[PDB]
Amino acid sequence: SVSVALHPLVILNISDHWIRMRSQEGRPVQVIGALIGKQEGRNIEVMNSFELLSHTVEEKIIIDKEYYYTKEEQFKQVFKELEFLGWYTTGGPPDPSDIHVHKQVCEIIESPLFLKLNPMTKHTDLPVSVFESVIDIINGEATMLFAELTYTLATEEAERIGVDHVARMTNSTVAEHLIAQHSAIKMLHSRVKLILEYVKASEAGEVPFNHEILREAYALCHCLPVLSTDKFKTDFYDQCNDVGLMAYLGTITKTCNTMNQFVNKFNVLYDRQ
Amino acid sequence: NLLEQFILLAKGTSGSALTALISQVLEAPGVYVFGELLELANVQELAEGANAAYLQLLNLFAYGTYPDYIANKESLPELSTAQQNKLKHLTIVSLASRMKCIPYSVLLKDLEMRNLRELEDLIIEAVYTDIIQGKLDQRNQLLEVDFCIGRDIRKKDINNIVKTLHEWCDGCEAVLLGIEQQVLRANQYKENHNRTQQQVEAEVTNIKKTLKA
Amino acid sequence: FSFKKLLDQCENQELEAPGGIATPPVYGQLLALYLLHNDMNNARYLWKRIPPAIKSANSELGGIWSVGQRIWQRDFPGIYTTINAHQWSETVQPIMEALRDATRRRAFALVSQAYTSIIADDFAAFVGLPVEEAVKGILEQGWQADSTTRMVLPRKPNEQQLARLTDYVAFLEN
Amino acid sequence: SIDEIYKYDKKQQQEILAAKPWTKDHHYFKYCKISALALLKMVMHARSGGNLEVMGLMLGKVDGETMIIMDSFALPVEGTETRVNAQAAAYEYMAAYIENAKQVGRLENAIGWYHSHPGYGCWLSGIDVSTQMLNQQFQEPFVAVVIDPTRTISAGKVNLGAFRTYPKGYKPPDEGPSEYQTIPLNKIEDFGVHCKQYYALEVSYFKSSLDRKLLELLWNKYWVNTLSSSSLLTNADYTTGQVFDLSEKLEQSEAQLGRGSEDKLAKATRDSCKTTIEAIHGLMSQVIKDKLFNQINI
Ligand SMILES: [Zn+2]
Repeated sequence: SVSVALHPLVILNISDHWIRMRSQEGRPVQVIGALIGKQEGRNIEVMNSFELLSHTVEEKIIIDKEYYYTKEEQFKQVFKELEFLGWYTTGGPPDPSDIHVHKQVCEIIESPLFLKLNPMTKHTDLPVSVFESVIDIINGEATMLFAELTYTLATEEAERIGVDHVARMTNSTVAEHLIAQHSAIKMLHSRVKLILEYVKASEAGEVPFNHEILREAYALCHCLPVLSTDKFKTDFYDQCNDVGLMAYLGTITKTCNTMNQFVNKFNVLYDRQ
Repeated sequence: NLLEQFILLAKGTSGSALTALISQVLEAPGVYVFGELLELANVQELAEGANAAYLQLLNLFAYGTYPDYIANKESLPELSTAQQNKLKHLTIVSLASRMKCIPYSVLLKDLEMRNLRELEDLIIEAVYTDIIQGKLDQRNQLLEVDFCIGRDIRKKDINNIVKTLHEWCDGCEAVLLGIEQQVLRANQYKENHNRTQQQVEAEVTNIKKTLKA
Repeated sequence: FSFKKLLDQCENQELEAPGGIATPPVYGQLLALYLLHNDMNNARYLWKRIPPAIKSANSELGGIWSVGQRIWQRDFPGIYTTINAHQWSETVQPIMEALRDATRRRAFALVSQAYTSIIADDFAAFVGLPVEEAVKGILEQGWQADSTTRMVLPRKPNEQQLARLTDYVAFLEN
Repeated sequence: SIDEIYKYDKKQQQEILAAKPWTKDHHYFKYCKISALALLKMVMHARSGGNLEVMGLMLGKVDGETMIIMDSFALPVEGTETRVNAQAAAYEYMAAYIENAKQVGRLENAIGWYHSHPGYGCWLSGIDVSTQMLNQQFQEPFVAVVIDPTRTISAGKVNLGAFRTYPKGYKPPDEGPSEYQTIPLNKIEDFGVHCKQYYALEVSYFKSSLDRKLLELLWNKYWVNTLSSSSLLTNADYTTGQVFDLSEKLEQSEAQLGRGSEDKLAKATRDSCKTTIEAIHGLMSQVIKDKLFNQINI
């Protein structure tokens, strides 16, 4: 059980790989690639991901270890602090072919991860799923299977700006800033209102009484206000006063410029040369 | 989920078997919310008879505190060390639900601990149970809680939930309205300034044209 | 509240005037109101421009200026021993009582803010009351005191945030 | 279909390359399209470079009057803004990476080069202009891309510019828009000297159908980071540098006023306005966050 942090760059890489292969081959085909990231204690984070070269004989898939090693040297040349983490594929639920390829990959690292992306999906949530290998004994026979992990989307400023720009692709400045904040606050409002409705509907009586959801709603309601402490208030007011002083200096500079223009015009008009 | 198994195996039991099962589930590690067991019609019917003490104990463990147990020690049946530890953990959770920076004095008073080492060991155990996430500050005599689980709720508590969620929704709507108004004001100001500058330039051009002729 | 409006009314009545000279009751009310509000410069100039005939006709202006001089010298025992020397009939009594209360409050605040160890006799002189009850009543207010040395230890006591920022940005960007 | 642009036509590319129409004209290439993945990789690499500079290569194609970019790959250089290209390490790396990508399915060819100008705008300096001139003289087409990973974070919008130079001795006929760009004092002479030898193409971004679906699915979980950004803390050294540069420019403007290019006070005022507006935006974001979260006292 290790906490996993995902990066939208990995998902974009996988989707572009699949789209490119489908367009090149005329018909959809599954792709196999590798992941790259950093592990700190029990926190695994993925950052980038390249593609691996594979062949099929009979009904089995084999990965070119020579190509993998050349790519490993190439990526270590650039990303010095990054390391191998696992492999990724496109499809549905795991298959015996996936178990075979995982067994093949396990000869390289100790416990590689496994990422699965589903291009053809009908659900509402992201089709990305993360698995790890677990070896068990069932009915006196040794078999290694998959265990699903829970992943969180990692935070990065440049990544956030790039992803938002790509998703949006669209006459002031306050305008734009406030519009972005508005979109996010709108999402929050929607979600909190749907939760309040469920809670009110459950209280009046319209849906079966659920205890876990109501307890979690109580816990959520007990989390407000967030950080009402004196040290936080002092830090917040420090920031506010700093920005206020910067705005004061900027206003003074602008007024000095306007004053200079007025003085120039007055000197030109009311002087006899 | 041990509570699901305890509910499943509690269908046919009653009386002494029910009380023994209640004691076992209260002593069982890991389970910290007892809502469905209290919701059981059989358990709620246990009130009539001479075993209402066990129902009162279950109610105390669902919604209760160590000072409540101390005040009602005589009526309730005796509890073992594991049950007392669970009640202390639930007291810590109840305090952290309403206060996010708990002083040491109130914790010591509530849990009836004598030295700081016992209280800090208890808080460390509660943290390790993954039912409360926080840090201990010795210099200021504080415990700072980042996360605490939601304890059991009554039927009349949900009014507070709906009130708080209504307040949050109203705040979000007010913020959205303010953002819209500010955007409109900024755009209007920019367009007004541009129009005024253009008008002044046009007047200057007209004056120059009529003067140069 | 009840004194600011009276001060404004007296000021306007003096300004209009039947030829510059106002009635002596209005002069006394205005002087005592200036003393109450700690407008020492205004009171000093008001006394200077009072005609000598009005000064000689009414003797209460002399006592009022005695109170004013005691306030000007910042001599609290003088203020307290000069306030309780004369009286009138409802014209200046409530405002002089308010002045006494204001002087008491100001002395308390000054002693609290500009002292860490004050002899009990000096504190009693500053406040105005004699020593015994003042030392009795400081403790109920939280001020430490100790006998055989009489050294009292005084103790020292919105949705428009976005609008202003938007205004600043709109001005800077123009 | 939208994925049609992702189809690589070897015959059409060969025909276009062998029937070069950009020779007769000079401003032939006027539109520059970039895929979503290429833009994201460029931005993340420029950001992870830090304060130093990083440079890579770009793989794409051409469709008539426009230049399409599909992929981008970094090359090591140890970065650190070395003198120029490489101790031959990058010289081997480019060919090695292209050959390795050829046998996987990345069958497109190089179209330009990108690099970062962290904190001092998006333009081509003298050495950049010479490099692009040399590249276009022999291998055609080729486009330069300049990124500003620091101004991107500061302003909330990507600072990406695609440029192409002019042949030696060619004098372009006026037509200079020359929108204002803030540039520090130590890098203003190069920008002034080398400014008419290149022109900026109009840049647009595109993405595939699966990419659009995945992004619209990802927003449902990515909306948190917008509300938990706190951009006023991540960019403080940049603001300090901007204030230092602005103070130096103000000193120069005062010296010009005392003495006897034109009206440096206006440029200093514009720089101060930009910096202050960015700071106030960063503050009002936190004010909104406080109003949303800290006041909803249960
Ligand atoms: Zn450069």
